[PDB]
Amino acid sequence: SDRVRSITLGNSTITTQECANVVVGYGRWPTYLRDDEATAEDQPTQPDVATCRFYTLDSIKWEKGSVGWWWKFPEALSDMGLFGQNMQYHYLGRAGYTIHVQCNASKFHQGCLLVVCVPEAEMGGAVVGQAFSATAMANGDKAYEFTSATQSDQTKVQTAIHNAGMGVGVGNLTIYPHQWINLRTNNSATIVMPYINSVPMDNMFRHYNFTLMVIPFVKLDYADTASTYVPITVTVAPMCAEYNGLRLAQA
Amino acid sequence: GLPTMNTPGSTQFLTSDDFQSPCALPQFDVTPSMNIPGEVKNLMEIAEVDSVVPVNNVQDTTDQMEMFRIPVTINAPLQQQVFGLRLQPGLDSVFKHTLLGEILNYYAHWSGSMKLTFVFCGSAMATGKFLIAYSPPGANPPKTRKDAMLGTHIIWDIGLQSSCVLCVPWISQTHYRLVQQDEYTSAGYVTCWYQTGMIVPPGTPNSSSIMCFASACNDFSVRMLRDTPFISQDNKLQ
Amino acid sequence: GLPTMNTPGSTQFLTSDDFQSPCALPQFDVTPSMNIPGEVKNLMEIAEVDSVVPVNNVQDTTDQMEMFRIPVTINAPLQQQVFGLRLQPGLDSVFKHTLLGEILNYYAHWSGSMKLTFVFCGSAMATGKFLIAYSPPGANPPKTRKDAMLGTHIIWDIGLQSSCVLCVPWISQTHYRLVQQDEYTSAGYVTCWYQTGMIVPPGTPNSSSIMCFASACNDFSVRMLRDTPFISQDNKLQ
Amino acid sequence: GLPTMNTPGSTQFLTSDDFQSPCALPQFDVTPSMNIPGEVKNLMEIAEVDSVVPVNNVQD
Amino acid sequence: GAQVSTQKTGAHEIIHYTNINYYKDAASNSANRQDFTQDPSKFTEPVKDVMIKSLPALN
Amino acid sequence: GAQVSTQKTGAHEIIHYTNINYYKDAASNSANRQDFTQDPSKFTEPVKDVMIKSLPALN
Amino acid sequence: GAQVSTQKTGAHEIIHYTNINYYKDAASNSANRQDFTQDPSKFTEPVKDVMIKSLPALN
Amino acid sequence: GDVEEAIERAVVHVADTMRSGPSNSASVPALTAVETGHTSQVTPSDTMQTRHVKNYHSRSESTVENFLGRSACVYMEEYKTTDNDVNKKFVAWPINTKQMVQMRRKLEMFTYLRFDMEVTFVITSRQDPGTTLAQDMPVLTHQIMYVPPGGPIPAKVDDYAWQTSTNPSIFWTEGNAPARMSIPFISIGNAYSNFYDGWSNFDQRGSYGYNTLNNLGHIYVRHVSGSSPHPITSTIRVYFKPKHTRAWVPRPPRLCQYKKAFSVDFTPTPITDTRKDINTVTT
Amino acid sequence: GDVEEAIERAVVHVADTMRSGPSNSASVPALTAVETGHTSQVTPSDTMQTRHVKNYHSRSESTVENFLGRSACVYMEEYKTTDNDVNKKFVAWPINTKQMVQMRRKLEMFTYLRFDMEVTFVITSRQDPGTTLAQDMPVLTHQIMYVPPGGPIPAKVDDYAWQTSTNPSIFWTEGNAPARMSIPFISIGNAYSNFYDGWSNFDQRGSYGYNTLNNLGHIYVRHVSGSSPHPITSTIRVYFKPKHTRAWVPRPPRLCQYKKAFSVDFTPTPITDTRKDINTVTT
Amino acid sequence: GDVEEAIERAVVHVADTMRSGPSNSASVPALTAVETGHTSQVTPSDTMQTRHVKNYHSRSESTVENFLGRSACVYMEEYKTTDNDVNKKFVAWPINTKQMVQMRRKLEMFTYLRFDMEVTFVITSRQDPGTTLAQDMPVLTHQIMYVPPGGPIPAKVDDYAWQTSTNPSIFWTEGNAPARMSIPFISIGNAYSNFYDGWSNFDQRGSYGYNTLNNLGHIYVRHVSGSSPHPITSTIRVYFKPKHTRAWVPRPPRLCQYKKAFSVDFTPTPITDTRKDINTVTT
Ligand SMILES: COc1ccc(CNc2ccc(CN3CCN(C)CC3)cc2)cc1
Ligand SMILES: COc1ccc(CNc2ccc(CN3CCN(C)CC3)cc2)cc1
Ligand SMILES: COc1ccc(CNc2ccc(CN3CCN(C)CC3)cc2)cc1
Ligand SMILES: CCCCCCCCCCCCCC(=O)O
Ligand SMILES: CCCCCCCCCCCCCC(=O)O
Ligand SMILES: CCCCCCCCCCCCCC(=O)O
Repeated sequence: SDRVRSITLGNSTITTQECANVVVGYGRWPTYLRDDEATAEDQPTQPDVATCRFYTLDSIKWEKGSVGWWWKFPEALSDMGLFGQNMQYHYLGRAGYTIHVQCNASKFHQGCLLVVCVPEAEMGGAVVGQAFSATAMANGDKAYEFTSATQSDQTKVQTAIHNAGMGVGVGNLTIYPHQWINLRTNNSATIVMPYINSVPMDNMFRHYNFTLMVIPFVKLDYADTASTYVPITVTVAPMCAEYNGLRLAQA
Repeated sequence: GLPTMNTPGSTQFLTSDDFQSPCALPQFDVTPSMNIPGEVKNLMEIAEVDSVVPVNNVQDTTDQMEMFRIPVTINAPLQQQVFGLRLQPGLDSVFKHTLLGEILNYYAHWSGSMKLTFVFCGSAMATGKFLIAYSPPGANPPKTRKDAMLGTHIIWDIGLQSSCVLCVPWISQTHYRLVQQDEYTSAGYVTCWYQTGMIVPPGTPNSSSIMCFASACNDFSVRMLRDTPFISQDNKLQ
Repeated sequence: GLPTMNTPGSTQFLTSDDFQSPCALPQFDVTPSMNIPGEVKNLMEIAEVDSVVPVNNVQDTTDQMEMFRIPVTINAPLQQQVFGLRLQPGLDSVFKHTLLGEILNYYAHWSGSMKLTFVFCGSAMATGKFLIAYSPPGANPPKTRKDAMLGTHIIWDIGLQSSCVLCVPWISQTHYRLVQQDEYTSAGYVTCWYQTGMIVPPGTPNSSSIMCFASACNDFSVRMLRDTPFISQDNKLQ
Repeated sequence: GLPTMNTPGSTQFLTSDDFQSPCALPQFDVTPSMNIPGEVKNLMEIAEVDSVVPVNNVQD
Repeated sequence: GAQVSTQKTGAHEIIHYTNINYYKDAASNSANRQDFTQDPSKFTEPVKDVMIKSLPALN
Repeated sequence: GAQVSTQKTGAHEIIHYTNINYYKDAASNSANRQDFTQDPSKFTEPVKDVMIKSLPALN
Repeated sequence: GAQVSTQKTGAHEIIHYTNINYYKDAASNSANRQDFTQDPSKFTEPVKDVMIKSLPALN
Repeated sequence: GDVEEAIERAVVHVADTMRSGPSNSASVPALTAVETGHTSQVTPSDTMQTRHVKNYHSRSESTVENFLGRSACVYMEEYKTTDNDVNKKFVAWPINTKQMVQMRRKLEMFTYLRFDMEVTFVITSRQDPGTTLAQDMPVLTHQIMYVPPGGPIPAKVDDYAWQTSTNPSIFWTEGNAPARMSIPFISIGNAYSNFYDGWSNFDQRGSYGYNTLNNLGHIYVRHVSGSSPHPITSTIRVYFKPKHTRAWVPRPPRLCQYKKAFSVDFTPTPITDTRKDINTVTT
Repeated sequence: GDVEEAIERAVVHVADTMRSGPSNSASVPALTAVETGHTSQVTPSDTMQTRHVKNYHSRSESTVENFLGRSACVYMEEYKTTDNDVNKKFVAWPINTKQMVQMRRKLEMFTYLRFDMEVTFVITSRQDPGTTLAQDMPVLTHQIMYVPPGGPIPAKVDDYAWQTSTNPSIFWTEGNAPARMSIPFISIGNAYSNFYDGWSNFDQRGSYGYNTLNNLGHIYVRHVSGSSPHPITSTIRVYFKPKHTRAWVPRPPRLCQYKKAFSVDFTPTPITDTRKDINTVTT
Repeated sequence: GDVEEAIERAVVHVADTMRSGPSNSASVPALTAVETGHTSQVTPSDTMQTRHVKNYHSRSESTVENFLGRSACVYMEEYKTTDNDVNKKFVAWPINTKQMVQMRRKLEMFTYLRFDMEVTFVITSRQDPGTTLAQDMPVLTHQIMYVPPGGPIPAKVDDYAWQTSTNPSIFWTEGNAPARMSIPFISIGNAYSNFYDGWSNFDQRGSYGYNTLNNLGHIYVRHVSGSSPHPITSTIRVYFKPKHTRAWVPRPPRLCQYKKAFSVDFTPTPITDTRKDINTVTT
């Protein structure tokens, strides 16, 4: 059967028994930087198994009135194991990712989720002009919620769901690497993202490589059951990570 | 020197010309090239990707996300219409802003076939059959299923496979059609009807939703670039 | 004659063009060439020569020559800083007017590694050790030697060889950096600390000086000529 | 560049000239050709067909 | 130093044109608007395991 | 890349001219006003059975 | 009488250009801005005895 | 070759005349029957004695390529640099070939045409009369914009639509040679149709005639930024010149004068002029 | 060869349609699963009987090279030959592509771009209105100066900075063809970035967005020495034309109207227009 | 060949970086002695572990040919078509390169230079203000005359000396492209000298400095025959552009501002700007 999948990174394993295929970025698998594309001269460090492993990114509740959530990477892993330490101590970084989203429900539930990775998901403020701090869209592994109505608070991002916070039609996000979680058929989604940027390496604190979004297109529904909510969990594993430019910590 | 004479068109500035010109930064060393993932070489590659179609434009949608879902109910008359729409990918409000309509709106002519993909998002225990039909251009759109079934159609059975594809063939008198479609270049209608009806067991929701995806086939093509009418400004941005 | 049509750019005067033009003195006999010593063919050859860096800019220097010498003393706390500076070769006041900064100020982009050479000019009987470190860009410059030693550094032992070289590697996210450096293209800091302390025997001066030399490595390069902002006039010279 | 001198007739617009000019729609794909019946290549072909002559012009 | 290549078809169908470069910088050349290669698999088929159209998708 | 072809006769009768194409679109070429083939049978003799001029028409 | 030589690389990387001289004086030619030889030893290593980088300088 | 390829055409020349002598036979070349729809192919050699003649006449100038290969005016209009009425400071023409009578009649001798096009623009300016004309104005500049069907249309001389990013345009300065360009065959069908005997709606209703198939776009013109203290009027003329022409199904030339730009409507006209009687042959 | 080298490209053409007959089998091409992120590759041949068709349509005009290979306006401004305000006699523009909406939207369909540039300048002049306009003025001349980042900037029309010894410049006289030049790929990174989701400072503070990566320099313009007795106003328009283009990571076209030149800020907009009900199909 | 000869240059590229591992040995590349006048040739590979890097950067734009191969203004002056003062109707400039600061500093980075020259002239005209400006004047024409040292010099606008039989000249009409020409290496010595530490007389007396070696001639300019009823002022700008350059003996760039056109005189200047203390590293 092709509905079973198993993934082994480092000292951690993921098993799914009811799942769809695996989506691989833009057809490219993660890989190390070549000698003819590098620019930095000093030797890189490659922790390997110490950093390339699955980390569980806390959990959220799917209610009948949920609208959606987003996470920004690699900020979401900024304080997670030795990956966070290497991020703190190094000037430059580079790594691909494997994203696994778990959501399971009985055969009597219904609903559909869109899982999509958006590279360079620049967002606009709630009030045209003005400005917002780096806390309205990234504060660690905590998830940020979209809003059904137009946002009004000037201190946070425009969370109107139907625009995806980017001024574009929410229905066109299918162009990015994506997958669907339809409760009739599957309970997980797997995406492999290569490193995408305009430069060989970049500082992992200053720049958000990509944004993960989970959006319920068909809202959850059920009847006459004791289960009131459907938890959603996100797991991420860096791949082929390497760092450069050791200095004092913090960033 | 060499005798010459200038012809009409000298000293004109044509915005779509191809001529060599001097370089303002001689012997400039450009940065080495790097193979970033996801190179796109032709806009048809973008046009061939699926995108969700907002079919439910019922003029009283207080929630914008409700546009994407098509309602379905357990008890309905034996023959009933689920939805109906005009096949004007570049002009109809349904297809206007999709990932395909946006690309088409930059061009004047188009041709080729289209794919409509429908996905059932009900409970795993729900079941039903639907008839999806394409009616070529004519003086009257179908009013009943009896009429609809005379055209191109497919019977969709809902089961383990959640999706079915209606491939709209290219039936036309001309090689190309206008994006700003008029009566001369009409393209027809698409309608969906109940075939058997939706049946559910005890302990399940009484309503379900369907979604539609639109994309182009491998014989699709466009022509005659033009400016899109969707974007405009009144003053210089600052 | 031969039909032709003029394209945009005709009759323009572009200051960086390459075209042939008539000679105003036909058949002029130029003086024979002579091989004068010291021919220079590329400005990087000039940029690769060492020049004294005025590190001691303490805002109260009544004597200009005092800028070139870095003070050192016999008795100092166990860990103490000798000097600190930003690595902005084309913008920092320390490197602005050196033989390398002057060349860089004629260009907009630069890349490659750098050499900093330090020479001890104390008595022959004096001795000591110094730690010289380069800290790549970050949110905070080092405040103590414990912090400094986490970056690239070299331990310098003063002996018969009077000079030591700190080679600043090229660690950057982009192939090139702006000469008018901004926060996006920061380059880091350089600091020097006491490693053991300076010790002297009886009958020697209690203070000594160090000097710094700056030059480019063999992988250095520049790009995008521009006018230097260091020289200006208000009226025509006479 | 190459020395040249313009001769009489430069910048004139002669309605019966034959010169190349830039295309305003680069790389435009024309519709495929089809052999419609009854192609005419020379007006003498039309002139060689019979036609009724109105000889009886008697003013009344 | 002269390149000879075919020009796009037109009505009524020596379909050849000549080109010479005059400047020393490759940036001065004219647009290369005659390349027509394309491959949509990067966006339409980004899955790992190959899917056969005639076979059922999930199992 | 240069075509050489004869030019129409004139008074006093190297009757050769040279042509080169500069643009990448065939629509930019000059008029092809030197084709002189013609066939009036499509309009003068549209009948099915061949008619001999010397013979009587109807029977 | 025509020189053919390569032109500097550019984005997207017939990288050839043609040049002809029209005037009788060499001063009329265009700039020769494609020579890239250089040798810094005249200014960086003007010493008489060769110095080995790995060895100690003075003795 | 590689450098020089040699083409080879050929002169055709009309048919020669063959020597013919006295005849007495049962063959009757002169007698025929027009009822068959057949045009007789007799020659003078078949009805009288003739000498041998070698003709060198050619039908070069009668080809459709040469017949239609002449620039002809199709439209002219005027627009002013400054005025109170916004609509009078620019032009907006829906492209069609029925506006000017001569080229219209030349084209309508055929039912279907397929050709490339060469378009030339002639622009001239003049100062409007008034009580005070003393001014100094630099040379004017003009913009010609082509908008394929469905594109945005400018509503005023300084609208945003004039910033064409995809619509082709030409900027021309007075005193130079007229602007010119080439256009390929841009019809959706396999050939242009001068006539269309049909309707727009499937139930035989709506627009009728060739008006239904005219969807070629628009042309807009303006002064780029010229706005003189005193009004100045400019006129533009558009010339079309078919190239690489092919034609099908010839039809008789029109007899009645034209009266509408998008209809065949006409007034009945006599077949021809009259004369005193059927025998009158004098002037 | 040596004199003539022969290149060889090729027409591609879209896929043909193959003849298909009746079928009755276990294969189900029509049934699929969108949950995999896979777009179905079915063709009409797989769901109905079809005839053999040979297509000759090509996707030549849809390439990114042709899509982005059109000149589009990016900036216009006015400057006067003589005036009391010093700052109003010359222009100073920080180069960016976000000023004009149409080309901005065309570019922002991709995340990263790499191309050479072709820049064209269109300059026009007009006399300002006044109570006395009678003057005689020779032809004007203009200078366009490009200052890479960090270079000196002129503070007045007759400053010393205009004596460029290393900054490229163009001197243009009215009445001639528009000025033009070519520019190579001048980015420090391996590609231009239309979007930048990041900050300037390492502690996530300071400027945010693409404003951080815009360091392309400035453009200055002036009248060389023209100073008329009466004011004259000139307008300059800048046109950009990418060449040798490459693009990566397509993204959906923008839906909301633009409101800032250096920000993504917007106002929420409906997904699309409405209709009477889900079955309405009539006009 | 004969028709086509093929040249062959080559990209150079900067040195690559070689992989380096841990080391523990008696060799000390980092330790050196600057007293020898030797600049250390160490590389990062000699003091830390490095990866293999293949550089493709080139030093093409740093060559002296490209560094000095930009047109720079060297002189401007004004002359009027009609005036009461005879000396104010034409210009007379002794050629030198010390008038304009930027190109002067660019040149004085070397002691000796040898190059061909390309000279371009930019001329513009404007009407002088006055109580009555209404006139009609045809296009003006200008003459540029070059007089090698010792030749006759004109004393007025209509002198006989303007009838050059051997002095080269250019006649230029307004509205056309700027005038241009080429000049060979016209020095009596084997190279131009920017600096001359010596005297004119053999007993160390007289003129001192580079003023002694400046004997390049003069340039004169006038309106050919234009003499308007009302004054008109014209300005000429001269641009120099070295070609085929060779340089010897580099010297440090100047630090102090220039104060004389024919002397090195200066005012003492601080070495550089100051900061709070030797440890200050913040903004
Ligand atoms: C943009 O630069 C252009 C644009 C359009 C044209 C006109 N092109 C044109 C005009 C007329 C016909 C003949 N068709 C006959 C059937 N009738 C219904 C429509 C016209 C074909 C092409 C020129 C330049
Ligand atoms: C001097 O002659 C010139 C100078 C500059 C230009 C403009 N060159 C240019 C403009 C825009 C982009 C695209 N970049 C996208 C990311 N954004 C942050 C910056 C702009 C690239 C080059 C033209 C001619
Ligand atoms: C006639 O057309 C001309 C004439 C002269 C020139 C200027 N030629 C010129 C100018 C300067 C130097 C450099 N020399 C440096 C040492 N200094 C004492 C004298 C100037 C060389 C040649 C241009 C065109
Ligand atoms: C700066 C180059 C000017 C070239 C002028 C046009 C070409 C003249 C020579 C004829 C073509 C032969 C070219 C070649 O030998 O490769
Ligand atoms: C854009 C093409 C410009 C061609 C310029 C005129 C031809 C110069 C080369 C001489 C003719 C040889 C042409 C060939 O080799 O086919
Ligand atoms: C004063 C010289 C004018 C040259 C005109 C352009 C070249 C025309 C001939 C074609 C190129 C061949 C040159 C050659 O045979 O070396």
